[PDB]
Amino acid sequence: APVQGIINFEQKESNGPVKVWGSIKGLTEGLHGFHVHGAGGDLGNVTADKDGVADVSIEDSVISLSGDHSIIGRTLVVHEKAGAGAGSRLASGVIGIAQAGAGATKAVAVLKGDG
Repeated sequence: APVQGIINFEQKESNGPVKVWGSIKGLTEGLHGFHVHGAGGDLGNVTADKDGVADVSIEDSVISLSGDHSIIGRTLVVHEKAGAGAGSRLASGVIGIAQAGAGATKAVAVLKGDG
């Protein structure tokens, strides 16, 4: 699709905070809803510039890469429609494991839309 991105997740310790970073390209200029599908995975909004590129760099302590609240295998979603509220046009990708063990974990979501 036009909308593409790579988002990385990193966690040092079981309950420790999760670093989320990467970039999403092919977006319309403005704010885009950004979250893990389902409960307990709101990652706020990402801002796409005039080139349609949104650089992402956040830390969140609600999400995790281990335990029952683990986002591993869940779907990461960005709303292609700018601005808050609902939207059915999504770029998305499953959060996959990159590295794991002993305590530390890394994951990657490849975001792809349609167009």
